[PDB]
Amino acid sequence: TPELEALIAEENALRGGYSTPQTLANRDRCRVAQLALLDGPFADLGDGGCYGDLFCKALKTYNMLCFGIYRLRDAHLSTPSQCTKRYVITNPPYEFELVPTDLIFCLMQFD
Amino acid sequence: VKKYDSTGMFHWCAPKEIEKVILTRSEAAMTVLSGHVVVCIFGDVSSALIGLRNLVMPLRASNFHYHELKHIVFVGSIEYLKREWETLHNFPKVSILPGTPLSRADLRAVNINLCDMCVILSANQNNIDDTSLQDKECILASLNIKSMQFD
Amino acid sequence: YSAVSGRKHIVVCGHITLESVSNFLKDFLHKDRDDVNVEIVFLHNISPNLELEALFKRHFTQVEFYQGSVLNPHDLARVKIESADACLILANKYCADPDAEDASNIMRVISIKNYHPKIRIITQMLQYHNKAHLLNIPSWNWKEGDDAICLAELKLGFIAQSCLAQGLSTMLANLFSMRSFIKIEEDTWQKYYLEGVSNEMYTEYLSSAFVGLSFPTVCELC
Ligand SMILES: [Mg+2]
Repeated sequence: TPELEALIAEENALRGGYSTPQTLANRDRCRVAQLALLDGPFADLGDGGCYGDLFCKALKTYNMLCFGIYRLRDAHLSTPSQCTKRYVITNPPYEFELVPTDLIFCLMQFD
Repeated sequence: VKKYDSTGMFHWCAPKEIEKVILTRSEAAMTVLSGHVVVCIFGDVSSALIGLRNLVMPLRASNFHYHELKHIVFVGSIEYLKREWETLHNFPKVSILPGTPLSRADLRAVNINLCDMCVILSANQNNIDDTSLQDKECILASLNIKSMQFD
Repeated sequence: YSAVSGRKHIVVCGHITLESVSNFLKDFLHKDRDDVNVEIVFLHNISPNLELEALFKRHFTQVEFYQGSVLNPHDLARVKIESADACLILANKYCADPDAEDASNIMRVISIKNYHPKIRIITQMLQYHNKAHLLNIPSWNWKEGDDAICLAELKLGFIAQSCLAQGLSTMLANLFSMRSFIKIEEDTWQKYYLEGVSNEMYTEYLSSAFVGLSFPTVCELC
């Protein structure tokens, strides 16, 4: 933020301060986090496989923005294995199929 | 009490140890300096020694009333200044603040916006043979003061 | 150079070499962008070699070269910098000593700003503390477009963010390399990843219909 930009020019460091109600209002920023579909409110959709449905539901319910899938490498093979490497899929189309062993990036709210 | 010089040519005082004039950033804030002269140097250990006596001496001449003198404040590396401190100890009204001239906080700690002059010097200008990088420090430091903002 | 009415142009100077120029041009003139009509005018004080000359010949209609030094006001007038829309600077990432590179780049910035105080500059920096010096130049207005890219800061930040959630570094880094869609029919992991990588990021003003609505509502319905 510009306030940090200006202050960092003067001292090139940071100074401890005192909390004020207006200052504490700056602690409201969305952060990055990962979710698991194995359990939770979305465990029902883990096998359903409709990316869009989760997207609309998540945003309306918790104001969560989900924009990626971090899928197991060999989840698309009929034969089983035990490799636990995963790759990234960015902005999947609306009609995408899901599996319970999937992780999705999200943007948490604050508190 | 000895006030002038042996030859009756300059103001004189008893020698003083170096620690009695070193100031800190907070400490210099309380002191109010007006119409003074601030001098910035870029020396350090193992560098050519410019003779600062020739600079301070004309300021502290005779035919100047004691109240008419100009306060002098150095800004730079304390290691460099200690090498030539003995030559300048006899001169009155001299103060040293350790710091870097690029640090915009220091130039605010001393009231640079109320000054009569601001000298900038270099030390290792002969040592470096890189023409492009020669005088980078003095050029950059001068521009810094240009962009300063005051209330 | 001879300015052509009704057409912008930019000026590129710094560490000009074969691979750097090839990468920059390939990324710049990609088809996924909108229609573009900007000429690129390089500026260097070393005569190019045969490979580089061949590259310029290949991009004949939209690249021009001029030998000179960026520290000379005559050269700066030669490449017509007053009407130039922006000026770029490229840095040598694999240098032996980082500090010398930063000093050279700062000197270049000072010279350009001296010749003209309103141009827009984009640069690269190798260390964070050196970036602080650019805030002291009198005409470095970062509120408008004047951007310094600190490689070290961005790299460490990407890694640190990856600590919270893995894969974030890759997912972000693929949003800035303009790539066209690639289709592969055999079923492996690479297929979906290649479908994903084709995306990029764009900015645009909103339509008037969304003025009064709420942010989640407009994030939906789009
Ligand atoms: Mg042409």
